Amino acid sequence: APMSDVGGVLMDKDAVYIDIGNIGKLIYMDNISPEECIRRWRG
Amino acid sequence: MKLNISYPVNGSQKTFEIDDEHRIRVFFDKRIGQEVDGEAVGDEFKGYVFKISGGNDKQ
Amino acid sequence: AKKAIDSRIPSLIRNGVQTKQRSIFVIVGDRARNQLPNLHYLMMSADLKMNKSVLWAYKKKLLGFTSHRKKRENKIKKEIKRGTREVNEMDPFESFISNQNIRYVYYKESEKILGNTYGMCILQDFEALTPNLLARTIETVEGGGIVVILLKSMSSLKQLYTMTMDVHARYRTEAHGDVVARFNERFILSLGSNPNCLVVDDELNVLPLSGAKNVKPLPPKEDDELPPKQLELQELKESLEDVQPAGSLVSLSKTVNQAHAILSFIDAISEKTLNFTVALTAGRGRGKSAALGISIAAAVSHGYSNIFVTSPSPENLKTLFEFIFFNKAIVRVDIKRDHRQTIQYIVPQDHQVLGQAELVVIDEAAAIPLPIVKNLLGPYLVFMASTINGYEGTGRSLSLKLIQQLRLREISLDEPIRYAPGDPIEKWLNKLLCLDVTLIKNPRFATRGTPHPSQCNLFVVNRDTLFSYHPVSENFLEKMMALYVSSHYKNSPNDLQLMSDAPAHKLFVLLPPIDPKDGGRIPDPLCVIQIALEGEISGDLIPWLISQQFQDEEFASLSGARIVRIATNPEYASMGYGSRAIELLRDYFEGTLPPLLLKLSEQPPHYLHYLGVSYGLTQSLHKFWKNNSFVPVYLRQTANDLTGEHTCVMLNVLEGRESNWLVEFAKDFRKRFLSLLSYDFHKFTAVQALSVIESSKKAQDLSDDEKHDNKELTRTHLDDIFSPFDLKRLDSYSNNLLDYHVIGDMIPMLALLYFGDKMGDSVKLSSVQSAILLAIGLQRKNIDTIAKELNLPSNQTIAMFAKIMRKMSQYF
Amino acid sequence: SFIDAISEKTLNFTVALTAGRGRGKSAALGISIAAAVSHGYSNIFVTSPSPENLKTLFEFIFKGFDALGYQEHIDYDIIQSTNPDFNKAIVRVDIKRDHRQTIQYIVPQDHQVLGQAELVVIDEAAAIPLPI
RNA sequence: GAUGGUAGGAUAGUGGCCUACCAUGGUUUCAACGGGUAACGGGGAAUAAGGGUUCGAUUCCGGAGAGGGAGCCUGAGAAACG
RNA sequence: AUACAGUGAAACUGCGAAUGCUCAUUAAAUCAGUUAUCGUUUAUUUGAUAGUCAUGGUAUAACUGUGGUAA
Repeated sequence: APMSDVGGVLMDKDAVYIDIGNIGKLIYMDNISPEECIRRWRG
Repeated sequence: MKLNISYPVNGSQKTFEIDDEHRIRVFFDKRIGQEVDGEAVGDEFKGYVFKISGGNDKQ
Repeated sequence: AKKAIDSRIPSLIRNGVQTKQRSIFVIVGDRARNQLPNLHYLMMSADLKMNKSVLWAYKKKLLGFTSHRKKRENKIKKEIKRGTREVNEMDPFESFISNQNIRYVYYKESEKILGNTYGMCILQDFEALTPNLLARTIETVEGGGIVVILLKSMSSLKQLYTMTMDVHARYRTEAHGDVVARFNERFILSLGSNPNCLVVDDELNVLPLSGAKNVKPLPPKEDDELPPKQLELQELKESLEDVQPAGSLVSLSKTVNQAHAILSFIDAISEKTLNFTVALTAGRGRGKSAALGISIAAAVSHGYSNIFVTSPSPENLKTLFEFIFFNKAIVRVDIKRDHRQTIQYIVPQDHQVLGQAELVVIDEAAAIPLPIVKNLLGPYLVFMASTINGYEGTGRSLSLKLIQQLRLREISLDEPIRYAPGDPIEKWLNKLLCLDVTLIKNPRFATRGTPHPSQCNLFVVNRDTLFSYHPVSENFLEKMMALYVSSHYKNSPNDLQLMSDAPAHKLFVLLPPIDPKDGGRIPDPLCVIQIALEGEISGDLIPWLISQQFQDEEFASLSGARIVRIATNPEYASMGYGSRAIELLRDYFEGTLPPLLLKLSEQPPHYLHYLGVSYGLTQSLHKFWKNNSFVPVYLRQTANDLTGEHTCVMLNVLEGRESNWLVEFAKDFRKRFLSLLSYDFHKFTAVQALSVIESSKKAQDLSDDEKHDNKELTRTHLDDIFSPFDLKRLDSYSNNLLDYHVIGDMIPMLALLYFGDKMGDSVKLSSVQSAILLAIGLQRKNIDTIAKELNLPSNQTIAMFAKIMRKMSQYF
Repeated sequence: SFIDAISEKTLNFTVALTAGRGRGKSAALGISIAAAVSHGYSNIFVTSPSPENLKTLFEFIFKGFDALGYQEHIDYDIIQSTNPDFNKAIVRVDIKRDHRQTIQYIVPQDHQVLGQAELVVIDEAAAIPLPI
């Protein structure tokens, strides 16, 4: 319960209060033209 | 190594921690009821005569 | 009573866990237990990804609670039955105990915490902080982490109060005897000078008395607060897929140091020189064993066939086999195969097996004796693995002199795989523990250029003022400790605590003469001597061992001092500055603060009957003391794994007391050595044995004695011992027709009674001939072993043998 | 059979070849070396009771077929100045590598090699007494 | 051991309960034996139905188990199974 | 009350603790009835009942203290 108390602390905005205590990437690799895509994949 | 040494006439039982290897290896290989001197262990135990009575292992 | 908290506390914890660093807190107060778990929850809620486990280290007690869950549950159930609580009550502390993950650990079991990573550690007992312990835990705490020390003691409370009220003054009560925790005082002050530590009390009212009293919260709202190692992570990385069988494992490789160390090993694989070692000097855990795993991965994917693993002991071959990536076969397990599946660990004494082997890896070379080191640096290919900046082993200069007596490129691993580089706790720890040894390499005295021994001076150190944390004194301390580490071969981290706090221990500096201008510049040592007063003056070592080896109540009543350390450098080993210092110290014995540097004059020593040096036996230091003036006293029998040399102690007395029981001991010990040859040092060098026996001969033929001399043997006892047929066969092999076995039957006692001074004066054959006699009759080794010992590939051995036994025959 | 014995993941195994006189025992031992360094883990330790023909025992590398060419002092691997036709580099050379390019030997009187060994190849161990 | 004898061990005690030594028997169409029985069955067992047509209420079921075979232990009484 | 006697925790000792739910179905078996025990056992109940050193030795628990072990 992060915003609420647990243990004995509750955390404010900052001030914590305490208690008292391959073809796949080949296709989707988008800086490649399809020409050399199929060329490489053929080889 | 901790030693509970008692002297029963005074009822004086006191423990001692020893940091070496040699004095305890001197007391090694013994059974309960025997005797071992105090000169082989302690410069302040010369003339002392100590009888085994028991013990506890490390566990 | 929902009170506020000072910004320093959560600010520090958040900043640490977003800078991947470690913080440290010390709690004074009555409890500290209730204030712990607030910190732990706070640290997770600072970050949800970091590791959870907390390590708790204690000496022998536990603060008001116990660990066994059955015990705690039974107690609390019975408390409900006795009606002292409510049914569903659990305080924050006991909640923390029974909810988190704890590894409890003693102090003495400090070696079961090596490879693990913990999110927090707790040190409960402050007055027993071994440096070795503290090195353990702090090194093993993961980044984004907390180290917390509990300080329940009014004693340390008054100590710190006094130190804060006056840095220069202190608080020392002799209710403890003569033992005071100066190392802990230095600890506290350096912690005061830490840049991200905090001193705090119960209820977290932070004390500004010490520590990083003013941290500011970073604005961590950014993605570019990113170290250069992150910035130049692999960016030209050949991580593509058409073929990348080692690119996969390089992508598995974590730091850039790991990556280009792997580049070093692949360049070595390409390199085809034969006599070659590929050297890694690493910090500890920084990817050394990880690089070992990638090295074995690459060298079974592409290397010869496989590699022999060599280690002085089975260390974490656990992780070395835990490097994985399915049992081995000819199937697609290759990049996982080049790992655990060939479990064949071997013993590093099989150096000829290693010479045959295709590739051999050596790990932690610092625990290997140098002959074994060269025998593994035969003409073949080795990966050397060692830890610089490191406990339990070598140093930087020691490894460099190792490779120089050896011999190629070295690589050093630095970037910690866990926490962020440039770490404040890591740096502060290196400073306090004093392992930053680079003082040899400094440009003032990088060379060996030093003055001449005509004027050198001993200075006794007020070690209290030395260990008082004052920056110039501190500076002097790392200088001398760098000398210390370079002087020894292997070192332990508790030793600093040892000479800081041991009452009977003293240190001395052979120093160049004072600069006559003002004496404001730093003195720079030439040698450092570490001794300890030992004996009936009281140190458990010397009179004990003498009493064991010989019954000497006189020796029990005696009192003297033991030299533990001679401290020079290989740059200064040219001439004998240590011999200068030895002569000087022997002359001294037998002839608003306290000052940082005390002259030798204003401190009368006690009455020292004897001086004895304790050391692992070697030719150089044996020769050094032998040229110096110490009696060979005792040699052990079993060379340990680490040093590889039997321990050995020298003594020397020169006072108005003409001792001569030392001479009696010398005669006994020469006789004992004569017994012990061919028993445990059955196989060691004859010239070394020769040096030892003649040093003993010097010792028992020192001055001030006349009954210690040998008397001539009797021909009556000669014929009592021998047989006339043996004498006949002596003359027959003198006629040179018989067998050397038929003379070796009676050779050894001829050596025995020969090596008495009666035959020593009667016939003088102290040369290579006597070496051969010592080897064949008392080292009892092969004529072939003697031949290759003397490096004479012919029957020169039997030539000198025939000469000397001929001399015996005309004696008979 | 012996490569099956090699593929057996046991630690201990004894592979024995009792051959008559004149059947190529040296060929068998060199084939054992080539097999159990090509697929074997690390390397093999070779023991003979004498300075036997271990040079040719390593020379059976890719030759040693129908024409074996066992020669006294004319043979090309026996000649020191040689190119053994199967040289090593960063190449796929493995079966042409597990041989005369790595000539190594063990004296049978230094039996600690074969007391901590992993794989050994033994010429003529029948003459060896039983405890050793 | 099916029937019996004689002797002994065993049991608190007889008795083939058990062992030796023996005799060679017993049950049976008057159907032994065997099979099924829904044998949550039946017992005037049980108070009854102070007038429901037979119906109520109670009591005995019978045995075994207390992770599972095996063995032991006290007490007057356990083959106790906390 | 100068032995104690009120009261009383820890413990010795005496006795009880042999009057719990689940699972399996037998037609002289069980159950009901009726015997016998000149053939047996019995803590308990009640009733009888034994002429054959002004006081002998022990021990513990508890307590005290010292310890071990994660327990």
